[PDB]
Formats: sequence, C-alpha cells, structure tokens
Amino acid sequence: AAQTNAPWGLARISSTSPGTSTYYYDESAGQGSCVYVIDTGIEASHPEFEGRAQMVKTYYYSSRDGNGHGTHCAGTVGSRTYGVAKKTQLFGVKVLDDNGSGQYSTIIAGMDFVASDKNNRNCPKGVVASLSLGGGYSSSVNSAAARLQSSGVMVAVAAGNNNADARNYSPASEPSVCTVGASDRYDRRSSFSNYGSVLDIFGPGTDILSTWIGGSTRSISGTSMATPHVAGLAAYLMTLGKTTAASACRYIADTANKGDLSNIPFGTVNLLAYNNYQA
Repeated sequence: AAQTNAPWGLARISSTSPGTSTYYYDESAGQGSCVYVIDTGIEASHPEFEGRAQMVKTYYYSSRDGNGHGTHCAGTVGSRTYGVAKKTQLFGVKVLDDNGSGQYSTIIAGMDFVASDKNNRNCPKGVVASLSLGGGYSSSVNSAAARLQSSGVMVAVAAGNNNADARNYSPASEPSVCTVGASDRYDRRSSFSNYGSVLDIFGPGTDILSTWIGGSTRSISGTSMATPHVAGLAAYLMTLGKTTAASACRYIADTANKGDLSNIPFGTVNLLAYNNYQA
C-alpha cells in the first residue's frame, strides 16, 4: 500500500533515503495487534482513530486527554493518516496528568497494569507498549519496564530530550526495553535527543505531524514522537509474523538503515528504524 503526501516520518520509515513523501507498507497494517499508549490519555473520539482507540485505565479524575501529548503519540502509532500501524488496536493508560506530569509510583502501577490487562484483550498478533515519558534514574522504574517486557510486551521508551547520555534517565536506561532516540528529516540527530550506549534505535522525532485534542492536528518534536514510530513499527512487524514481542527491538535494529544519521556520538548506535517493505 502507498499513502501519498504522508508525514515525513512515515515516509522515512519505509525508505532507504530521506527526502521522500510517500509511506509504503503492507496492507495488513498491524491488524490483530494491540498497542498500549501509556501517557496523558487518548482522545478516542478523534475521527483519525476510526473506533480503534479506547481508554482502559486512568489514575486521575478523568480518562480524557486534557493535554494532547498522549493523543499525538497514539496518532503516530495508529491513526489512519498519521500512524505507522493503521489497523492496530490502541489502548490508553493515563499515568500523566493534564499538565503532562506523573509520579513514578503511578507510572510503575500503569506498567504493571498493562502486563496484566493484556490478558483481558484480543491481540493474537502481539502486544506493544509505547512510553513517551521519563525522568531521572530509578531502579524501580527500570524494573517495572523490565517486568512489562518480560511479560510478553514489546516495550518502546523515549530516550529523553536532554541532549545527554540516556544512562541517567528512566525508563530509558533499562537495558531490556527498546530505547528510542530522535532524528530529523535530513537524517540528523535531533538537537535535543539523548544518546549513549543504552539507545537501541532512532526514529523520526523533529517536526512530527499527528493528532491532537479537540479533533485537531499539530506538529511537535521530541523523543516522545520517535518512540511511537518504533512502537507502531513493532506492531506492524508482529502482525506480519516477522518477529515477536521479545525479539522485535533486536529485529528492528537488525533491519534498520545503518550509518545514515549525522551527529551520532561515538559509541551510540547509528540505526534508523526501517520497515523493509518491498512494494
């Protein structure tokens, strides 16, 4: 399948070169997979989600996304126009308040929630969790992400936006999950992207158009935007049967575009997420 005039990041993940604008992908499109977006919530009524999104848990007075961040990330995973995996099922877990903040204890509870809640959902092709959040190093936060991964969920986490080594941030620094840095449309490391040996992969993160609250759209930047590209890619590849939740991060690294990014510090992987789709 071909989506013309796609957001640059979608075109990038199906291309061996920057500078194109059509997204190519297998029409299975993540059908039968599920992606949990652990964030500020999801505006499930947005026409872009087509009834495939739902809130399943909140720790606050509402499950609605009063911020936009979680809706944007969910749109990059799975919206019809802005999403990588256009037929996946999206489940929102609101661990962040409408200012975008959350206590680590709540975030940990949300991760353990997903590890159990997947057993209440129909995801025959597999389960992914997208975590566009983080703060300073916490062994307890890292352990929660490790448990979620161990339970059979492909965990993708943001590297962080400090232009610093991600070893000092959580859950970015957890070795067993997929830690995602950000790149721009010219294949440069995004100016804010964290780096370091703990990164597994880069995805598009600068000037990413996606869904927003109020039935709208906007372009924003962050490792928060790169992470759902990778989460959606994992769901798409799992639906194709090419990999599993336990092996998808490594598979994405195996099949990435290699050595094409600029300003990658010595010792950080130079790997850009790529779907290897042959139309």
